[PDB]
Amino acid sequence: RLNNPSRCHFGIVGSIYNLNDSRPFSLVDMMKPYNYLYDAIHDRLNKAIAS
Amino acid sequence: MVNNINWVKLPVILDRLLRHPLLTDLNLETAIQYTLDFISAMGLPNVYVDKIETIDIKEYRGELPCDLISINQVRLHKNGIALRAMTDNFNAYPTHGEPSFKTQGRVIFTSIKHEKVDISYKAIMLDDEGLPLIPDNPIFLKTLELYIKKEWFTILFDMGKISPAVLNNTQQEYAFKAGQCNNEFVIPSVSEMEAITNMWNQLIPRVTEFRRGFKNLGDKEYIRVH
Repeated sequence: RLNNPSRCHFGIVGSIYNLNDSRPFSLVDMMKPYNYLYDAIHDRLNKAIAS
Repeated sequence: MVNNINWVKLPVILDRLLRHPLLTDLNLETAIQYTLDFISAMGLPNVYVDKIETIDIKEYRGELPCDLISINQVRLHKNGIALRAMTDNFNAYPTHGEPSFKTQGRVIFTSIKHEKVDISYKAIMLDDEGLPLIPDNPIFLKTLELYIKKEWFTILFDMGKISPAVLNNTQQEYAFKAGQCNNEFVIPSVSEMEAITNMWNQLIPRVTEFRRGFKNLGDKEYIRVH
């Protein structure tokens, strides 16, 4: 930077998609409860189909 | 069963029968036979003693213990994997899988040639004498007493030495207590309804409890929070 000699970084650029200094509650994280419940009910479906 | 099975000797049933002056020719010998007919006809699995023995199978055959009455499970000794049942018609027979067993007498017939198996079974509890030992449950004791009173009165009714109203009362009273005695031994305790609760309430259904010794059957099913 033109005016700050201590301001530098590496090539690594990125971001966390979080809310208010927290750990990111991702799109998969908010859909993973309903995917785990879909796997449990379709298990009951498959044993009902079989018998 | 809610109450514990405290054991008493067979002559405790004879204090109760010989209170009746028409049952005064009863014996221990008659009390022995009518007890075993009663114990069998009720079929309560709480009256038997659970035993486990390891026997070795020589070639699709092994010798079964002497006290064995009913097998709970047979399993392999090295694996612990349980054996189901022999439906094969041509089992140890060659021409020119999932292991199994079959029991007829004092011989078990397995699907495995040379293996040791654990057999969890039920026997009868005996005394210092080699004689049956009965529960002290006054529901069991009352309906065993009414069993013997109904077998003795049935003989006496055939002889013409008992009124048909007397036998009809004994046949009725044994018929009530036999259901009360069945429900006394079958209906679970609070601690067995908890294992029944955990088996019944299962979001991911557990359908392979026979492979274990039904060990994890009443275990509680836990779901992670997400």
